[PDB]
Amino acid sequence: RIKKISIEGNIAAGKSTFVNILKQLSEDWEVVPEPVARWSNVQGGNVLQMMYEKPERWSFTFQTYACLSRIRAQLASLNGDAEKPVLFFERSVYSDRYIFASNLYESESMNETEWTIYQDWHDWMNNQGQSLELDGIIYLQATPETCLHRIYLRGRNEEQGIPLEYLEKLHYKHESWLLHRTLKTNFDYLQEVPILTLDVNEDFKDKYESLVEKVKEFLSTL
Amino acid sequence: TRIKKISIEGNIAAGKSTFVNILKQLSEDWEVVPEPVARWSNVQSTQDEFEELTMSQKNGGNVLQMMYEKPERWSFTFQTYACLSRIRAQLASLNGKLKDAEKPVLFFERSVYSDRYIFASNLYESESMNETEWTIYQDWHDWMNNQFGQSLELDGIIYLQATPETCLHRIYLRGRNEEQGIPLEYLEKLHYKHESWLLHRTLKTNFDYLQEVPILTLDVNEDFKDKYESLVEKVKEFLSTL
Ligand SMILES: Nc1ncnc2c1ncn2[C@@H]1O[C@H](COP(=O)(O)OP(=O)(O)O)[C@@H](O)[C@H]1O
Ligand SMILES: Nc1ncnc2c1ncn2[C@@H]1O[C@H](COP(=O)(O)OP(=O)(O)O)[C@@H](O)[C@H]1O
Ligand SMILES: Nc1ccn([C@@H]2CS[C@H](CO)O2)c(=O)n1
Ligand SMILES: Nc1ccn([C@@H]2CS[C@H](CO)O2)c(=O)n1
Repeated sequence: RIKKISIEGNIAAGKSTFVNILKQLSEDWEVVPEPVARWSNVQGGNVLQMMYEKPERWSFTFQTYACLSRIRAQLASLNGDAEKPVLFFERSVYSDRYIFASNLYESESMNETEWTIYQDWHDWMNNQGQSLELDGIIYLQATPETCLHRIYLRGRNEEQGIPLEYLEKLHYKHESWLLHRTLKTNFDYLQEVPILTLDVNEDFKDKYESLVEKVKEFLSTL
Repeated sequence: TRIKKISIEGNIAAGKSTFVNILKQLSEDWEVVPEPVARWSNVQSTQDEFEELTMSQKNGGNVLQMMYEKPERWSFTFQTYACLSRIRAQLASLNGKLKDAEKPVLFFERSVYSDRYIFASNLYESESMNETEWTIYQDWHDWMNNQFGQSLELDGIIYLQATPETCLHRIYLRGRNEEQGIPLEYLEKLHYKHESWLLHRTLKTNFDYLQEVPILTLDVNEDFKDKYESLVEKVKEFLSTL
């Protein structure tokens, strides 16, 4: 019943900022924030930090918890009577698996066993899920350079050592999935989901007017 | 459902598969969900529908071996997969077996409760899971049980009690490769966890109904022929009380 729109894009592209703006446009519109605070303080251990520090040890543990915490929050938001309700997800279980987890496996931060377990867990976990299927995707496109700068602006302690090259790899995965559309998932419906690509490289005064209305254009078509 | 759910609990090589797979012949209304141990020693995920036509399903990793070789590294990963693969197998069997049976009884080889309160809990207590790992695991376990509500709830538990020494001997008899280095001390710690949960019933769990769930305790230390009759009798009596 609720339209579910995922906001995708690289680390610090400006997804939280944008959706928190967008949501004031309508009482019918709510956000499900990416549960990053629950990753910083496991409840507490900093599993986010452990993964950045020791990715060969902690990537699988991190990735499983990330995805579980997202499903939990997204499902909780669907449960709690509006004209045209829209729920904006900050990222999705598909970016969890096909971007982040996948990149860790490609980097050898998860081994073949860990990647197999992750995929089997993800397959089953989402096959139960079901009510989380997306009606649309908004891709906020920023260059890895922009993302690096915004990382510094925001000042999340765990993120400060992130190298440009890591952001580059993440950028290429997003481009393969959402712009080139060469990234194959095993979720069949996903190949028919409309994607709205917004460029957010400029300082926010420069284009935010046009961006909000593009989202308005987009949502009325779903 | 109308299906009665009975868990069979007990230590490694106590004789649960053997007993229950012979017992289930006694009625066409009785079926078993085996423990997915083969899925743990050969880790595999689903093939794409076109890929499976031209590529074999290959032997994957052995997370069971990895856990035994290095518990402090692999325990969390193993326990998470163990529990997921169990829930998958049990749910599928609930929604598919014993359709139109008169008095259906599904016997589970162990339960999600033993996954958490025996095995995972033992690993945490042995410093094979750290606080972060143990917190994550418990949180995931809690959430999954909330989800299914009463689906997997047990009507009864059968506890097959065997000494750690007996279990150790039976491990050798069975000769599962990954179990061959298991020391008496590990079996003993597991034993004490079962006794607290099922016999003395002092072990507290996050699931209130468990404290009331009926438990049958069977001593399975004797050679199989020596007690089987008596055991079958006790199980039939127990089931008629549920
Ligand atoms: N368009 C923009 N122009 C200038 N700063 C931005 C812009 N979008 C986001 N920022 C700033 O960049 C940082 C990252 O934005 P945030 O929305 O937290 O990213 P994300 O949610 O994608 O990780 C924050 O400090 C934010 O205020
Ligand atoms: N009562 C018994 N007497 C002699 N052998 C037994 C008895 N119960 C089980 N066994 C043998 O012990 C080994 C372990 O039994 P199994 O049913 O596989 O244990 P579990 O399922 O509890 O791990 C097997 O080799 C099996 O044939
Ligand atoms: N499944 C996910 C989701 C997000 N991330 C990273 C680490 S936290 C940061 C939030 O943008 O993104 C991640 O590494 N894996
Ligand atoms: N959650 C579980 C379930 C079973 N085990 C062990 C390893 S496999 C063996 C089968 O009896 O038991 C375990 O270590 N953890």
